[PDB]
Formats: sequence, structure tokens, C-alpha cells
Amino acid sequence: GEAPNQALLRILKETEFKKIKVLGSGAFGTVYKGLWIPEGEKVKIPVAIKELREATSPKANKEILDEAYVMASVDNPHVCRLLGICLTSTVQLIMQLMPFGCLLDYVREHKDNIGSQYLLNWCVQIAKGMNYLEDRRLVHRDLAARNVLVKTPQHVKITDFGLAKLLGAVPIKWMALESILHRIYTHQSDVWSYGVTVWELMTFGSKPYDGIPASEISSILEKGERLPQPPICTIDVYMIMVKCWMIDADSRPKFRELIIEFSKMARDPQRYLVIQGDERMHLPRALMDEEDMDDVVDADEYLIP
Ligand SMILES: */C=C/C(=O)Nc1cccc(-n2c(=O)cc(C)c3cnc(Nc4ccc(N5CCN(C)CC5)cc4OC)nc32)c1
Repeated sequence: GEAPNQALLRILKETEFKKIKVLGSGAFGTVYKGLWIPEGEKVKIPVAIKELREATSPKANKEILDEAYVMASVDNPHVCRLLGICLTSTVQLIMQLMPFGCLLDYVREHKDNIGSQYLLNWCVQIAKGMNYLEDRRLVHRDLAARNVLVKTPQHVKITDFGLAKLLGAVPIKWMALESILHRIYTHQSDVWSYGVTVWELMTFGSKPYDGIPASEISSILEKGERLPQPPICTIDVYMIMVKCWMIDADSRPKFRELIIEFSKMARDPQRYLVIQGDERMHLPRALMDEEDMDDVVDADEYLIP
């Protein structure tokens, strides 16, 4: 029924990479900004290293390992890549560094400077990665603006696959109704989450259903209520979100369709999003935690035979 998964999982020596700074902390683990030099080859790769702070807990490791298994098995420009695993006292995940951080943080921080062309483009990129997930048959089960990371302001990537699962087999606000009521997840259910994600970007990081109980949420959706149209949004952009939130999953648009629609819009962005001073805005040595190296290469340019 299924093809063999012939992805390579790479084991790395601790000496190979160094941790420079702490990006985030808490719960099971903390993730570090880092530099990785691979073996014999003389290149330096910027990495995000995530490791379990609380030593080893036998229950805990399954989640970290599963994340690695899924990450290794994916190759796409708009999906985040796992370089290696380090089997120390604590399992360590070495991943490509997304220098500009969380997409959700980014829109909130830069809302004054984010143009329509960037927004439509981000929408296209997320759909492309998500469609790739669909080709895989993997389901994100947790797609949100928070789970998209930006490598350059013009290039974002889907992330947080730890909960990811194969088709067949909490972020209640992002969840589809079929997921809330019946714990059912499908690529189409994923599409609904994509719509909430699009809404977050359009609203520049606003919180959906703010001040609403999750307990409340199923009824509201059952009621047929949905998220409001964003001020920047034209009816054409808003309608796409609405289709994503339709109760009948098959009725909802496919990611492959979503890529098509957003691109057409991206072709003439001002028509579909109206934002004050759209024309004016601009969005971004240059390496941190090291002075020495100009041998740096992005993970993306670093390929493995
Ligand atoms: C979206 C919320 C969020 O903070 N997510 C987050 C926090 C910390 C680390 C990561 N994170 C990963 O979990 C996994 C990978 C692969 C990853 C890759 N690259 C980054 N880059 C990155 C994230 C966050 C930050 N900051 C620093 C400044 N601080 C105020 C905000 C968060 C910086 C950064 O690279 C500079 N993060 C990753 C995700």
C-alpha cells in the first residue's frame, strides 16, 4: 500500500556543532541558536538546536524522535529541514536556522512595514508546503502563524510537525469542527487551519475569537459564525478564507487550488489587499555569534549525496 521511506537520518557528534544563544526555553526542552561544522567538509551552517532540558524522561523522547522522523522524510523549500540528530544524554535536534523567527511575531512586530505583495506571497508559500505535505500524505494537525518560520522576509517555511501524522490512523481555535467534535483530521481539516492562519496574517497577528471560551467555539461554528473580514481584505481574499471554513470538508478548497488563487492575486496585489502606504514599504557581516566565518552556507545550499 505504501512506499518504503528511504530518507537518511544523520547522526552528529556534539563537537560538530556549538550553541551560541538561547532562542526559546521551557517545558521539555530549550532550543538554541547555533553553528554547525560538518565533519571533514569546511562549511558552517547556522542551526537551531532543540534539546530536552529535563534530562531524559522515557515518555518524553517519543515526541522528539517522532518530530525527527517526520522532518527527515520531507524535502521542500517551504517546509523546514532537519540536518541531523545528536544522541547525547539528551536527544538533540539540529535544524536549519530561521533567522527572522516566528511569522506570527514578525507580522505583529512589522505590521507598519508589511506590504500586500509580501502577504500574498506568504500565503502562496504556506499553501505550497502544505500541498507538499498532502503529496506526502502527512497531516500537520497544527497549522498556525506561530508554526510558520521566516528564513528571509521573502521566504517562509512550515514547522512543528511533532504532532504530525499520516492520513488515516490544544489549538481549538485553529481546529476544524470535524476535528473538534470527532477528533477527525484530514488534509481538508488542515485547509481550515490554513484559513485561520491566513486570517492571522491579514489581521497582522490578531487573536482569533479573542475573549471566547473554546467550549463555546463548537457551537459558534455550528451556529455558522466565522471570523470577521479584515480591514485590509477585499471580498475576494476574504471569500477564500470563508471557503476554508466551510462545514463540509470536501467543499473546502484544495491547497493546490489555494496556490493558484493567491498567485493570481500576487500578480496584482493592490487589487486584492488595500493597505495604507503600500507602495512605500521596504523589508530587509550580517552574521551573529561568530566573527570569524565567511564559510557560512544556508542549510538549503548544503546538500547531502
Ligand atoms: C513562533 C514563536 C516562536 O518563538 N517560535 C520559536 C521560538 C524559538 C525557537 C524556534 N525555533 C524552533 O522551534 C525550531 C526551529 C527550527 C527554529 C529555527 N529558527 C528559529 N529562529 C528563531 C526563532 C525565534 C527567535 N527569536 C529571537 C528573539 N525573540 C525575541 C523572539 C524569538 C529567533 C530566531 O532566530 C534568530 N527558531 C526556531 C521557534
